[PDB]
Amino acid sequence: TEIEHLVQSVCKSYRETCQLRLEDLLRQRSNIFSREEVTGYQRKSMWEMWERCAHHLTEAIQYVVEFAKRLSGFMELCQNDQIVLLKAGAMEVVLVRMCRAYNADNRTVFFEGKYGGMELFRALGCSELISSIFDFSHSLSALHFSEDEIALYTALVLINAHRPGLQEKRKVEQLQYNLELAFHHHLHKTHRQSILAKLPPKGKLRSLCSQHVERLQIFQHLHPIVVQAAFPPLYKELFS
Ligand SMILES: O=C(O)c1ccc(-c2nn(C(=O)c3c(Cl)cccc3C(F)(F)F)c3ccccc23)cc1
Ligand SMILES: CC(C)CCC[C@](C)(O)[C@H]1CC[C@H]2[C@@H]3CC=C4C[C@@H](O)CC[C@]4(C)[C@H]3CC[C@@]21C
Repeated sequence: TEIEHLVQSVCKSYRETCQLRLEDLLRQRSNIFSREEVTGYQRKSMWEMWERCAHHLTEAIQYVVEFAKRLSGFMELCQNDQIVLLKAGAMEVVLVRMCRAYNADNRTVFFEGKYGGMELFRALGCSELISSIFDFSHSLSALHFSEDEIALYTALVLINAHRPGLQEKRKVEQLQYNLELAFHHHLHKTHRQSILAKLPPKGKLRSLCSQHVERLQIFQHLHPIVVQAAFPPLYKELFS
């Protein structure tokens, strides 16, 4: 029963920190940016679009930081390992969470109140990277992740004892094994083990995420935003 409590605890932590409600996102799908509104975004300076997207991305990260802080055992890890896992994993989770806000039928994402395609972001001059991010969401879309599946999967994205730099590797392994059992137990209970063979290769998410964060650090270097840090040790690593 300790595992069934873990399943419930992870799904609750996700429910409290998912940022956008799935029902709102599904019902808002017919609300799509017009030709004119899309041109309004394309005409904004790179630096204004950077400011908008940087702040949306930091805020999304902060919801993932909160999600992690409510996973059982995460806070009992030493602070160095908290940073290690979140630095490597929190943006991976944001990229996974994107698929809920992404409509595969027209290849649009929910952005500032409406759905728009990737050409909304033309002014940023990162079409290849942004296209990669949209492609990743598109492939995740085919799984039709339930809310509980995405809760358990993104927990496992964070709690990964293979991250370089961990000090108490055994403690992370214990949490990881419990979450893996929780995930696999729940998939069996719901007759959804078929998604296992369809999850993305682990190297794919890490590769895409490194390219994403790389571009973000280049913008941040040219045009630094600042936010009130949720997790200052983690913040002061990437922004300072
Ligand atoms: O509130 C905080 O404590 C906090 C808030 C955000 C992060 C965090 N930002 N980030 C970025 O890539 C980022 C973003 Cl999203 C926007 C602008 C600039 C950046 C950059 F400078 F780091 F490149 C991350 C990547 C991976 C993991 C955690 C984070 C960390 C901590
Ligand atoms: C600086 C550039 C790399 C900007 C990247 C452009 C993207 C890929 O075009 C970004 C811009 C804003 C991002 C979104 C900001 C916030 C959210 C809410 C979160 O719950 C899911 C991800 C989601 C929906 C993000 C998905 C990726 C987006 C939609």
